[PDB]
Amino acid sequence: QGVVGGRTRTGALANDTQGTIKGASLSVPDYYIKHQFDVGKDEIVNSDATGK
Amino acid sequence: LTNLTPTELLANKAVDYLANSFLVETPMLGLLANRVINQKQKAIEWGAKVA
Repeated sequence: QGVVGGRTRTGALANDTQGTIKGASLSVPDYYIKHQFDVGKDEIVNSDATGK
Repeated sequence: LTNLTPTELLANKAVDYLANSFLVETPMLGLLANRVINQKQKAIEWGAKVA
């Protein structure tokens, strides 16, 4: 937060620090939450044919 | 004459025949083919009378 200084009515116009905006930066990660499965194509037709 | 129309330019059509003189007879398969059955399930279920 910028700092407020003090001076008399006729006091010298000194300068004081300033509010600092800092650039924050995240990123959509380069790492996935994958879950993947090798469903055998035989267990697809088979399970469709005989599936309770 | 022969020197004209040389071998390289004479692309002569051959009879559309392959001569695949291999396996004239598939006895066991041929007997069971035309009565094979393809089914959507991986196991073969049937009933065998035992007694």
